[PDB]
Amino acid sequence: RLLDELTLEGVARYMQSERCRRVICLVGAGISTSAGIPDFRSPSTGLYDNLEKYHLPYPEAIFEISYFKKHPEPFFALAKELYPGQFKPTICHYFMRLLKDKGLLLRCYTQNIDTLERIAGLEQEDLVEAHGTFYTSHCVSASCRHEYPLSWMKEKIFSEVTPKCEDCQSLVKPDIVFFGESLPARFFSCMQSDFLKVDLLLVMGTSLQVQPFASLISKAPLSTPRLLINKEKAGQSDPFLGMIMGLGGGMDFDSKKAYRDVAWLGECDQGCLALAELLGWKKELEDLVRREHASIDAQ
Ligand SMILES: Nc1ncnc2c1ncn2[C@@H]1O[C@H](COP(=O)(O)OP(=O)(O)OC[C@H]2O[C@H](O)[C@H](O)[C@@H]2O)[C@@H](O)[C@H]1O
Ligand SMILES: O=c1c(O)c(-c2ccc(O)c(O)c2)oc2cc(O)cc(O)c12
Ligand SMILES: [Zn+2]
Repeated sequence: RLLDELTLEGVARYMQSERCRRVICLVGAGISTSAGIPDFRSPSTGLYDNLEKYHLPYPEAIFEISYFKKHPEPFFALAKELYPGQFKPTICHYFMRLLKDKGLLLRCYTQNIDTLERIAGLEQEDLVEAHGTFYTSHCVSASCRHEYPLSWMKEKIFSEVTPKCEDCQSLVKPDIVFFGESLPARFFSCMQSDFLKVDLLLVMGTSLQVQPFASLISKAPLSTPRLLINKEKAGQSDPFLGMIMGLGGGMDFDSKKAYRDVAWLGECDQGCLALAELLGWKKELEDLVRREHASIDAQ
């Protein structure tokens, strides 16, 4: 067993050790709340509780490939409102940038498309955008698959014109991953390689409520420590009919057999602060936030 004790202090004791060379960051929507962007499943503030005006039979419809193909207007409506684009990466995003600078970051797997991992200074090679990107767009026909650049989507969304392939006249959507779609190839190729050599899973701002991304915690070695920094406990529950996770594929924080998994409950910003400090990196993180935020105001 690699953790001297199931607390934040014993994770930072582990990170200082020789034995901790390669960290995989698994992140979700809660790393981007403190920078102004609401998540999906939080009650009342979550996007899923704020789609009434589309009179959707249920909220996940707006990001489902079959609902989309029949009623594409709801989604295109949201996508403009989705992207004001005036958002700064949080403390939590820089912490991952620090991991990069410390030679500690094997990868960050993100469920977000708000692009703040990239604006925080992680590179395309440090990053798997698990759930796609707005950067490019494609025709939804499997035989055509025509690609259109950021501008071409941008210009049809604020036209208020439902985008349509020039070649086949089918719907064109941004390369965000909808329910029913494939995840990009980079996800599997990186996965099969990355999880063979991982020493710490750091899991931030996610409810682990979708597959395949919720599988990732089960892919690390049985002895790899797994720290959650989240408002609630995520990945830990009694089985039920319709659970998302595999049998015994989840976190064990609290049971008598618990050995390697730690939950820190609270703000993603403050945990990252409290780990940095333990690790003696407080000022270094604060200074890089202060600088990088000044640097954006000015550009
Ligand atoms: N500041 C905060 N600090 C810590 N945790 C936070 C904070 N704010 C929110 N949380 C927690 O952060 C978590 C947010 O969970 P969810 O909103 O489901 O986001 P996803 O990223 O998992 O959604 C995954 C996919 O589902 C979608 O369809 C798309 O396809 C997404 O890509 C909760 O447990 C919050 O308590
Ligand atoms: O909207 C849907 C939905 O909510 C559920 C579902 C999931 C878990 C549960 O516990 C439950 O009661 C329902 O399944 C679905 C299956 C589909 O093929 C299409 C859908 O649109 C839904
Ligand atoms: Zn086409």
